[PDB]
Amino acid sequence: ITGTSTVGVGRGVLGDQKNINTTYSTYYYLQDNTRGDGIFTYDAKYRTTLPGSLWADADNQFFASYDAPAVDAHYYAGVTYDYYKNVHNRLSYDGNNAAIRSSVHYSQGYNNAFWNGSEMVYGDGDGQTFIPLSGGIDVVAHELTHAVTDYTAGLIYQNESGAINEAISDIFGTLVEFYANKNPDWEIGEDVYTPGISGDSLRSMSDPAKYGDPDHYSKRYTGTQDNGGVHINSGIINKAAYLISQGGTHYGVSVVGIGRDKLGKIFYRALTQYLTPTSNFSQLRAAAVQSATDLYGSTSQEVASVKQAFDAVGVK
Ligand SMILES: [Ca+2]
Ligand SMILES: [Ca+2]
Ligand SMILES: [Ca+2]
Ligand SMILES: [Ca+2]
Ligand SMILES: [Zn+2]
Repeated sequence: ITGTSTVGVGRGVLGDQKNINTTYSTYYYLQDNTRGDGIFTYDAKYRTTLPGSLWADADNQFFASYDAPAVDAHYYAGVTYDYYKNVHNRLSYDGNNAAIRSSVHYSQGYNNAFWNGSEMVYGDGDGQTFIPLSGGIDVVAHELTHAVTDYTAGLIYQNESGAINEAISDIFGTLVEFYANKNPDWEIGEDVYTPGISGDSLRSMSDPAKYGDPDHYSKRYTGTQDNGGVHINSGIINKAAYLISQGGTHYGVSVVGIGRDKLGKIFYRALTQYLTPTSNFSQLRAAAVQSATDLYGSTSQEVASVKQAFDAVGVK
């Protein structure tokens, strides 16, 4: 929309109050002109026709419960944009400020959120398994990171390359949650998953086996479901990333942690300079080792901890 930039106020999915960048032109729209070529949030109105209509509001205050998922999709897309810009100098997902579009209220009782090749899509959940999925900052950042991966490595969405794809999104989703300091942890989707149960999540990076995923290459899923286990075998890489950052002893192999900032830098370089569409876990190890070598030198602790962490999860 052509109009005047302004700032509105609203409440997110979890009842927190936040300010959001909006655009005024008769109505107030969820259009943030301050980032790149814009952040645009649409209402799918409980259907599956996308994108639906650009969110319009009459008084620039977004406190209705119907508004909450849009507040958070809009706001958290902005925080994710800021993370990539400020920490990795990457301007939007294509590296040239492409506009970021999201649609909320997609379908009815839809327990998922996804990047569809051109935009983010968020279900409202069924109220028991999930609450509106844009309330999870890691969920939002996980899905927008698929857009980054599509424009850089192009990891295909199946088997080991698909599991790397998934793990990269869980890694950057987590790092965005730490960057915003929004009650951070190494779990995925705990803020919106099962509202009646405390302390669980969809996946854990510090201990993937807590929810049934493998934490070692010998335990990998080798069947055909979930596109060859893209959301299951990502646990092996997630555990490795957790060890690189936090350190630990896993199956008797001790890893000295190098922190989240170095983890983000090493995986960001591997993703954008050495991974290809069909990379497997073994190639990811080489990419991460070379990336750390590039950045810190071949005899550094950082390279040592990358190799130790892949050793600990059985990936050579
Ligand atoms: Ca209003
Ligand atoms: Ca958290
Ligand atoms: Ca989390
Ligand atoms: Ca829960
Ligand atoms: Zn994903």
